[PDB]
Amino acid sequence: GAPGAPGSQGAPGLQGAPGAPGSQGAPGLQGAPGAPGSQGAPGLQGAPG
Amino acid sequence: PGSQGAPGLQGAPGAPGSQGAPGLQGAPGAPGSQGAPGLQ
Repeated sequence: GAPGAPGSQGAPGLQGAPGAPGSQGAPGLQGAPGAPGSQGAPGLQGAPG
Repeated sequence: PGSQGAPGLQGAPGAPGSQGAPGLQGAPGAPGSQGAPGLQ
């Protein structure tokens, strides 16, 4: 007997390349800034006195 | 007369002492520095 330690099965499985990816809260496009200014009442008359 | 004590028939271990299981690689190549292409 002793069939060369009769055949044993190979190793299947491991259905994944160990990358374990996955990204958290990624970046977001900057809000094009609203240039600061000041409301006002530009008219025509400023001090007619 | 029938065979003079075969010493382990020169050796028992067949498949035992061969490939055991597929590998996982030193590391699946680590992706470079990705993320935010900040612009605009």
